[PDB]
Amino acid sequence: FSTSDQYHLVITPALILMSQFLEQIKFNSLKRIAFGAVLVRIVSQYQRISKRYIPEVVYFFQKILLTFIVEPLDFENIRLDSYELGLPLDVDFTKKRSTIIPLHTLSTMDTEAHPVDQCVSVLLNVMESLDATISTVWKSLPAFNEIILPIQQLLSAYTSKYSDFEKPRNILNKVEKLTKFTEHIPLALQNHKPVSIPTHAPKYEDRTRSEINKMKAQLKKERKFTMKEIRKDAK
Amino acid sequence: SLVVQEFQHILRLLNTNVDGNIKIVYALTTIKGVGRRYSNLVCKKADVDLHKRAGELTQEELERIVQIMQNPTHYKIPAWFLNHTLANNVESKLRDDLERLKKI
Amino acid sequence: TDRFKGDDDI
Amino acid sequence: QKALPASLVPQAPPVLTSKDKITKRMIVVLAMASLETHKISDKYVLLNCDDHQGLLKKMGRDISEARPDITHQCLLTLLDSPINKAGKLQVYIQTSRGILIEVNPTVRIPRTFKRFSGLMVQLLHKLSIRSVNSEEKLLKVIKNPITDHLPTKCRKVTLSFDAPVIRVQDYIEKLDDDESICVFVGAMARGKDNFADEYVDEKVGLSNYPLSASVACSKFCHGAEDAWNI
Amino acid sequence: PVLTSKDKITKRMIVVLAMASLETHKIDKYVLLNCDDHQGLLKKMGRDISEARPDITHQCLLTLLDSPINKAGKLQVYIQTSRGILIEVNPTVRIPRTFKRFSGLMVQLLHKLSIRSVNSEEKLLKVIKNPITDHLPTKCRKVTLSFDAPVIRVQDYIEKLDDDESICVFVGAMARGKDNFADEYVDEKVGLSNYPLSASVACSKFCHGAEDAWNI
Amino acid sequence: SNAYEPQLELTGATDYVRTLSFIPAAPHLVATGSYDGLIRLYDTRSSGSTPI
Amino acid sequence: THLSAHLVASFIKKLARLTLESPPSAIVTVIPFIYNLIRKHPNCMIMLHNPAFISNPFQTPDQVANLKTLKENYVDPFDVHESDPELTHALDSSLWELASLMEHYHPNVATLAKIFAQPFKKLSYNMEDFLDWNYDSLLNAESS
Repeated sequence: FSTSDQYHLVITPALILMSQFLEQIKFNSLKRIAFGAVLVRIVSQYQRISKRYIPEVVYFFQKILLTFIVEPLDFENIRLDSYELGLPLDVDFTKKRSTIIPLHTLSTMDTEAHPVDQCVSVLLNVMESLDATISTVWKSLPAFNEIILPIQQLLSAYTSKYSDFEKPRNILNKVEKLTKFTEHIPLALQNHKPVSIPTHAPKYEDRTRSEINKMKAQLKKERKFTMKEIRKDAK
Repeated sequence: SLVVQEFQHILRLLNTNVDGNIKIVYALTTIKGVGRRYSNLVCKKADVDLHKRAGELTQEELERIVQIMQNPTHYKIPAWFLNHTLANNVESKLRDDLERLKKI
Repeated sequence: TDRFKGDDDI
Repeated sequence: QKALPASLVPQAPPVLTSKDKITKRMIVVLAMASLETHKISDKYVLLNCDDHQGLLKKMGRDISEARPDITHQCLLTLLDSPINKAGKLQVYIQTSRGILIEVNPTVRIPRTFKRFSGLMVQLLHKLSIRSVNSEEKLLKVIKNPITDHLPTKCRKVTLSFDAPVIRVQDYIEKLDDDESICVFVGAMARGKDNFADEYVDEKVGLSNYPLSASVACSKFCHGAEDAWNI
Repeated sequence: PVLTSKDKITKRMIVVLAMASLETHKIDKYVLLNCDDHQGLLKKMGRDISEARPDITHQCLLTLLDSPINKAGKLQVYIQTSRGILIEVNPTVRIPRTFKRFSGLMVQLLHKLSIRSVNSEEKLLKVIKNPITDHLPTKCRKVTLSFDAPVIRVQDYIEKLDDDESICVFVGAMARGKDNFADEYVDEKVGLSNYPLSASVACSKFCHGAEDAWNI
Repeated sequence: SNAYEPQLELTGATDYVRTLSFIPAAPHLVATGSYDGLIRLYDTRSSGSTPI
Repeated sequence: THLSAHLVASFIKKLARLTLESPPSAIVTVIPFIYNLIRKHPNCMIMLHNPAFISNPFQTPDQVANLKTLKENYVDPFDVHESDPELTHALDSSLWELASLMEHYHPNVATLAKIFAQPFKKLSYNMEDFLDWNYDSLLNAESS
């Protein structure tokens, strides 16, 4: 269907339902992690065609970075679901690794057979979607800076943690140059067109009561006249 | 530095919007038909201050007063508070008599 | 409600 | 550093009329206007130059004179000038006979000339008209003198061709703070500009060119908004 | 010196009227389509009553032609009527101020396809054909008055005009209607006051600003 | 005697000024209790834009 | 009835960043609360929009250049990890988060943001009445 519209009879209920899905579910399994990842990919589709923004999605990005590199004092304010699943200094970061590789049911069934390569693949796929969504949404959005600030903190922390990837610092440079280009003017929204002076229209050019008035005036005229004539007769 | 007090705008009553910026007796007399003395009697039966504006008279008092006003028989309020062709014919007769007197 | 629209008629 | 007024929502300033005699405002008058009602038998008609020539000759005046179109476009352009949408001016018609017609800034003129003429004749007879609300009278009629009907502290200037050119923006911006402005504008088609002399303090020019009355009104009005930041 | 479309070099003003209601009819002689001169006729061809405002056109023309910059000689007037006809007005016309004479002159123009004075040295009202840039000068900046378009200040716009850059304005002669008409032609849209205007008052104020800049 | 123009406006406060008082001896000295603390002391015969 | 504009603006800006990271039910709850805050304490419309940053058509290019200098030298003065409500520079910063919520996706959310957009007419929203919207509830409402 046509998703770019503001409201669609069935697309928007799907959006709120899948937002529910993004939000309330607990994150204990890499199955659910990849489930959120593909949920993100499909919202990214919906918004490369519709061009809006999702606070739940940016929250989910934050949460996913934190659950991947949970392995703590930096952000104790996140309430993750899994502390056990963490990636030590064992990543190969070889470019020939697995891509986003959508093998949807296949990935869902083989997820419990979880290699660090699969963890890296889902991580990279998610943050590629994150890069694309950033470059299509947030630099346009005004609050871009404070929107991405937790993302910048996570990315810098993960750089310090690993400093062996490339695409993290790639996104770092992208967002840094973007915020350098931006200006972030203070708000001036409340400004209104003065209301003018009200205007109006002028006026210009009951039959029962009308005929009553005319006949009564006639009668009064006649009574005066007959007075005067009888009086002259008498004199 | 937390204090906390005990409103609303003009509220309708008996298909009549009761003003939100007037005293109790004033609003009662402004209600369609009622007057100053009947307003005082109703206010006294309801036992509410008369110089408190529409900011006062909280929902319970408002409902009790509304019931009392809607049921004067159940409130025993004083009963002092409740509540052409001939011209044409005359003209024709005038025509006849005047014609006689001014012609003959 | 009225802006550069003349008047109505009868 | 400095807060804003408790409200800032848009709210229209109240209409200005002859009862208020304090706030600085703009007073435009159309003078010497050719406007009167005659009878033909069975009905009354306003004079117009183009259409009533046998009886215009019978009365003896000039076709070139008795033209109220000039009044119509002048009145329309003042009433729909931006300054009124800012709500700061009102107008006074000085009839050729001597009547004063004070035009409230809440009216909407009928734009076609026949409708306008109907309004003028009805006004000349009944002396007033009411609106859709009909709660306040729109077109009022008042006595000599205009000075008795003007804001207390004002100026007395008539826009005459012979008078030296002065830039309206300049002169208005030099005008003092509570100094309201009246301008006596000769609507009459062609002739002398020596009628309001006893009222006025000076004659003023805005160009080395002659002007149409409505255009002169537009120019002066324009300078007024430019001074008053609208 | 009198300006014309043949000279496309000097800096100047061009004023364009949009979809002006200039329609003719015959009853047994001709007549203008006046929304108030007749209503059953309007409903007879079924077209809307509230489109015929030859008055509106008339006072727009009166104000513009009587503006000082006119006989100061710095502009030309073009009108693209509702029926798709371009009307050229030179700076040398004493238009009759009367609307009835205006209507008669307009109908005889519509049926003569040209106006020449009794002097007859050169035409007066030129009935010519679309497009419009065929008669715009070379370096013309095209701007339409749009009510929702941001407000601008006429002087500052004139100084930001180039030295030889002529300037062309597009004003809608129609009371009701959206400003889509000359988007193909216009370079850009501007607003003039925060309260929406008359076409008459808009063109008047704009030309006064033009005179203010060009030291008239 | 003058109902219209503020005989003397007085600024330099911070936020929600809600107290002031005068000094008995000095008929020119006014203290204001702003609502951010930081009591201000003003002398009227000067410009007054800032507190003393 | 004894709340510093700074105190209220502190609550405001922290709610603003939270709305930046908020679910929808929290949003539809919070923005009426922001309305009532600003309606009672009228001052915080400063941080809603500083008016001095408006481009006045009638002021000199010198003033325009001063505006340019102000804009290039401007920096957000708010602080977050500081929890002191009466020292946090809250009243001094803009609601870019609320601008983004203006460009929310959901329709009712967009409308209730356009109420922040438009001029103030009414004063009360009954947050106790605009509360009871959960995911399932708004699902049933959409179905209706």
